[PDB]
Amino acid sequence: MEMLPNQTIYINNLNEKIKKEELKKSLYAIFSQFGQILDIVALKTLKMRGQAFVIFKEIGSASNALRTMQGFPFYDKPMQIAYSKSDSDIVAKIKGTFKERPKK
Repeated sequence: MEMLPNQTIYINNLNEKIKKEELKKSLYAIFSQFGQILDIVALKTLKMRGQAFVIFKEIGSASNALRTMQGFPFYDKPMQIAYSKSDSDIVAKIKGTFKERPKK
């Protein structure tokens, strides 16, 4: 398994205690050392406490950050990361579950 370049990466095993602000600072503190971030998206709601997205300078820099930080103990949990546009948001869009009701 090897990732493919995309300007955005998706993170899905953050320690859920981490606030949006703490995620933002920790990404700026460490993940920018591995490619320079351009933008960050997480939320204080539980649905984005273990999960985040982050947009990088260039697709190669995004790839470098992703692969280097994959499995890294960024907190008391090893990170799990993928490149965007091959991640749960697009999977939910093609399933419809992004916006469809579970039943009518």
